[PDB]
Amino acid sequence: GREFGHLTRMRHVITYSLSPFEQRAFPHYFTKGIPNVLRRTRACILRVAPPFVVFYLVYTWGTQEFEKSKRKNPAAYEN
Amino acid sequence: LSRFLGPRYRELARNWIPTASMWGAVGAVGLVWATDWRLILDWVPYINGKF
Amino acid sequence: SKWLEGIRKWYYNAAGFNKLGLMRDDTIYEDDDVKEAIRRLPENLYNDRVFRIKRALDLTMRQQILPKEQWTKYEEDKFYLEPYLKEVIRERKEREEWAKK
Amino acid sequence: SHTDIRVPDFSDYRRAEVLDSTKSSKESSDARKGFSYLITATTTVGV
Amino acid sequence: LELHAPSYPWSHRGLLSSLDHTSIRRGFQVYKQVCSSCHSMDYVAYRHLVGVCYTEEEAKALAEEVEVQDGPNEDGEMFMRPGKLSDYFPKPYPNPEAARAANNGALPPDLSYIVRARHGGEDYVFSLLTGYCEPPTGVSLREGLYFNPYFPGQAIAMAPPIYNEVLEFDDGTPATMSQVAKDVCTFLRWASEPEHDHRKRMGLKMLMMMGLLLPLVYAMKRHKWSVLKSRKLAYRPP
Amino acid sequence: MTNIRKSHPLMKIINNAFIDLPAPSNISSWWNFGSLLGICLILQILTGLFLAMHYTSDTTTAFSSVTHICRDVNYGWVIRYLHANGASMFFICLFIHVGRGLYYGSYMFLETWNIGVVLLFTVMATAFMGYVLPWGQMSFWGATVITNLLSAIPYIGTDLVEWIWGGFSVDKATLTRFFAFHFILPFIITALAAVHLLFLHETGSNNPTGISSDMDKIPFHPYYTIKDILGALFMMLILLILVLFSPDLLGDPDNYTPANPLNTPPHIKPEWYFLFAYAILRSIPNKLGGVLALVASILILILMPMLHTSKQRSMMFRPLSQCLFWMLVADLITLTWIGGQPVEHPFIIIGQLASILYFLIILVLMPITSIIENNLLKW
Amino acid sequence: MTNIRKSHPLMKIINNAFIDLPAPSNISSWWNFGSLLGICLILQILTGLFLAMHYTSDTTTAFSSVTHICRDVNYGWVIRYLHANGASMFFICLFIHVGRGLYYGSYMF
Amino acid sequence: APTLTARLYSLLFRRTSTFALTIAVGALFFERAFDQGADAIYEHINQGKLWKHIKHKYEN
Amino acid sequence: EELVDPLTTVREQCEQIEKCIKARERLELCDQRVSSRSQTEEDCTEELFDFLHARDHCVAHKLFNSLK
Ligand code: HEC
Ligand code: HEM
Ligand code: HEM
Ligand code: HEM
Repeated sequence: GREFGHLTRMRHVITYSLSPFEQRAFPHYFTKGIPNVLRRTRACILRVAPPFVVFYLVYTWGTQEFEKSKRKNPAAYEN
Repeated sequence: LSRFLGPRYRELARNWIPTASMWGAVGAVGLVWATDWRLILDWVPYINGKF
Repeated sequence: SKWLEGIRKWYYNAAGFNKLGLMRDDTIYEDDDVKEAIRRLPENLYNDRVFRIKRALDLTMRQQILPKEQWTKYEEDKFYLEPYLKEVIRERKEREEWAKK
Repeated sequence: SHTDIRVPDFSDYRRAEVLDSTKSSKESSDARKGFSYLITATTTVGV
Repeated sequence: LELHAPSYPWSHRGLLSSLDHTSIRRGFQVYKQVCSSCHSMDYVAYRHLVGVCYTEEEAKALAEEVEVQDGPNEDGEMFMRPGKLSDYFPKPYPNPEAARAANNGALPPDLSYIVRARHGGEDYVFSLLTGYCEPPTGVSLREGLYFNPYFPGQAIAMAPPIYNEVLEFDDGTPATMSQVAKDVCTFLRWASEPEHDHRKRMGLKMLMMMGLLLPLVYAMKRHKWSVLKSRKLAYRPP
Repeated sequence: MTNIRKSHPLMKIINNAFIDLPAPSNISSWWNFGSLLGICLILQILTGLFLAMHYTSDTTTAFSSVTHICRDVNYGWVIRYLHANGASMFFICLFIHVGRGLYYGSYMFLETWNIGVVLLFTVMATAFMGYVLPWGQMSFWGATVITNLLSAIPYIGTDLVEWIWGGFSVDKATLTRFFAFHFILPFIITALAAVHLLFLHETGSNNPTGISSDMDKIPFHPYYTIKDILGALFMMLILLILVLFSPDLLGDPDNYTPANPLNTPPHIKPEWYFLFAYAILRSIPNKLGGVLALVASILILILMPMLHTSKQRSMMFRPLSQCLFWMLVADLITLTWIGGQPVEHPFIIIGQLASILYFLIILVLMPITSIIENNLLKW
Repeated sequence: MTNIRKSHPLMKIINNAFIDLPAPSNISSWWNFGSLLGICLILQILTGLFLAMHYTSDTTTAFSSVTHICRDVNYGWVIRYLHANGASMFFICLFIHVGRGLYYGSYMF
Repeated sequence: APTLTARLYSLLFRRTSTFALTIAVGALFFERAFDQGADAIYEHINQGKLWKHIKHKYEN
Repeated sequence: EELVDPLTTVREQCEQIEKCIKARERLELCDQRVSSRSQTEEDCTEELFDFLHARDHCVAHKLFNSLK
């Protein structure tokens, strides 16, 4: 079936690599990760957050409305 | 599924409608027999002797 | 139409495949028609597509992006696969229409 | 022409000892291998 | 409408905090001298006190202090025995119908899992025991019912069980209502979770081990993946 | 000579499945959960087995046997709460896996997706019966309500319900049935998972880009074995946090009282991983309509591959589709929250709107938005 | 086109196992027992499962539960004795299978 | 002048059998030391609350 | 000497607090309302609950220091 011998036809692509023992496992981990993490967060925040913000607003409103509904209504005891 | 909206498929259906109907009857008779429906088995002349 | 052109450009920028150096036809889902169209592509176009896809996969592996000036420009994006796919789909439609009769 | 291709610089990934191009790798092969295998051995001990 | 119990600063609410076994001993004294008359703890035996708040000889003395019905003898009729640490805490009533008859149709719940069976746990139990209050204007309680704002429905059939000097602690601690309530709630928390201290210790050990391992396995993964993450690919068409 | 790993039959299967399997190099951490699921399954068996060595499925001894496990058995509490929280972790990973499949268009693997839907149903049934096993108040009454749902089926509902119950209501017969079925089902789940991996390996795995990755494939072993080990370690960290610091966080206290057929608990709700479906069930006033909506809530995954109208597979390049997906996720969270909450004034209307929005997003909004994106990309 | 039986993965496995498996033309009835064993196994799994729907594993309720299966459960005695004698049939077939393996040199596998 | 890690690799980590023996001995000693240290930390946090801290007042 | 428990002291300490005081005065108003009528159905459970909530919150924050 699908085996490394025959998956696709590729030509004129050169890949240079390094031994794991010749390179650092965490090269520029913070100084490059933090800007990259910020970039990814900026890209994805406008797509992910708004639905959860709406959910939180709905949750707070529903909890407040339920708590108000459980509260006593003075107008029922005017007489 | 407009691929199947053709005259040939209309002819193809008519050729297989009697067969599908026959298999449906087998399923109907099988279900009544297996479950002992007795809503239908009461009508059956000899089977209605049971219950 | 100018507003349509503007919103199309905005969506092209929003769809971040250009940020990976890819072209529009690289992102197409490889169904049977797309597979046939790829198999009909001339050798140079096929090799360019394969390298672009491999580079995009390498970029996504490291969660990185291509430099700002290397992103595929919307106005210079070439729909290389579109004619071949159109022909393949036309042929499939013809075969299905014949089968309908 | 297969001769105008040059391996791109990996210096921004190379460990500190093997950074110098005029210094042999066999000098510090044991150190680097021992560091990585010490990480592996401590991991295996914890596991 | 219902009232939720406050979050009291229990000495075991800490992330790695254990129970006060002195409080457990005092709470057991409270249990055997106050609520044992009507409440039961079926799933707690005297042997469970050996390593918690009483030594083995003290646990044996506690067990021998209460008679327990034993199996049939040679004649075939049940008899009574001084009791042993293999026995569980005695049932105040034989069957739940007897308990309901003796408590105006209300069944005193079993206290083995009470802190684990009620929302709020020991907070709810402490607020209930010390929360008895005179019913507000407009509340009419049936005969044999008492107003406790924390009990659902605010009409509980349990008369206030604890008060000042209800029992005299062996430890000598002043027997204020709050002290008795705190000690009995700590004991009930122990009863619900007899593995509390061991669970906390294992949690500390596993936190240390995970803090040791996760960076190490992460470093191993980075070491393996460095080949791909440094990989430079070039395209050289003719 | 030859290589044993490549020639021996069992070694051939194992090598082609987990060692030399060509795997895409760009698959993110969202691809770990699959393996995580397997781990959970294995755990749910091992732990489960060591619970069956002491549990007795009798109404007079089930609760007492559970207390014996959590009171007397050496490290019995560890095993019991590992099981209880591992079920929740299993469903967390299941939900995340289905979300990954929806987001990255993994449902285009039709056979794999269908076997996954079957696995989801089987796991839900197993968890339901396992939760019935302790025979607490929550177990008994949740079983009562869920099984009584089947009575809404027309003309066979009562007979089917009484056949499953083994009597006139939930009783000792039902408890023993559920113990046997809960014991046996996870092995059927393992067989279905083997078939699932068989179907998946027929075409390989997908990737975040949604583009075929045959040009960039890596051996599964050296990279993804260690990556999945790290993922399993993180999952084990979360599970052990839940089992050693908040063992009763995801449970309900009312399940620590022995089952009382004559006294309902203050609130009757199922486990959290069912709440969303429960919420949908409560949106429809009609019983039969509610049951049909509950079934369709899971059967919609079957329709998902056919609803795909976009020219691109993954949502990685479809921002509007991403917004719809996150709206759907927030909607599912809303349904879970409401299923937790009682049936009162705001919760009823919010739940009805949430169910309507769920079905609308999955059925109507997503295909239309994909077509709009296709028109925006000029194809 | 292709053949679904010879192409579909599960169908491929089943076809190569029990449908198009090349088998010797002269294997006697002693080669039936193998399949019989499988049958027995499946039976023991089914029957036993239906015994697990009524059996409780407590010493105070084990013998009583077995008698409940034998007296009260509908056709419970059928299932119970099917299990009990199917274990014996399983072992008869197992012994005959091992004897067949010894006699015909099947242990060379 | 080989470093500490170079000495470790040359002596223990180079051969897989010696690697495994080092792992086993380290596992034994690490289990002992880690258990002792974790118990010390836990007992210090809960000082005066555990039974072992109050058992003396009741032992005979 | 009568073994005064800290609970009374702490409850009194809250009862002189803005939340405790305002809840108590609203409870007094509700009590007057209910008592004044003859067959009214309203109850002071809600306002009592507000007062007890505030007071017991303060007591939870204060009490355990005094307990041994
Ligand atoms: C006067 C006999 C009696 C005494 C003594 C007693 N209880 Fe109870 N208890 C009852 C009864 C009766 C109920 C249930 C009343 C009801 O449900 O209306 C109850 C209920 C409870 C509840 C709450 C149950 C629930 O459903 O909310 C707790 C907690 C409790 N008991 C614990 C204790 C503790 C702790 C003590 C010792 C301070 C104690 N009991 C002493 C009779 C007693
Ligand atoms: C996917 C697999 C499984 C899932 C999702 C699952 C789920 C559950 C759940 C949620 C409970 C409730 C526990 C509680 O609330 O206390 C439970 C109980 C139980 N399960 Fe399972 N389980 C699985 C596999 C197994 C297996 C394989 C066995 C036996 C071989 C088993 C035996 C038991 C037993 C004996 C109990 C009752 C003991 C107890 O409740 O503590 N489970 N299961
Ligand atoms: C017990 C339940 C399950 C187990 C043991 C399981 C196991 C796995 C494993 C090990 C993988 C490979 C790792 C990966 O690709 O992430 C996988 C992939 C996959 N699973 Fe599951 N899975 C389960 C449930 C499901 C469900 C509920 C669905 C869908 C509703 C599903 C659909 C898929 C799909 C489509 C893939 C391929 C993903 C891709 O290639 O992008 N599975 N499964
Ligand atoms: C190769 C498979 C099996 C064999 C050889 C086997 C054999 C036996 C035997 C000899 C007995 C004693 C019956 C008696 O003395 O009356 C028994 C009882 C029992 N078995 Fe099986 N069994 C098998 C599979 C299973 C399975 C898969 C289950 C459950 C899923 C199961 C559940 C039971 C139960 C509950 C009993 C006790 C009920 C009774 O004794 O009547 N067994 N089994």
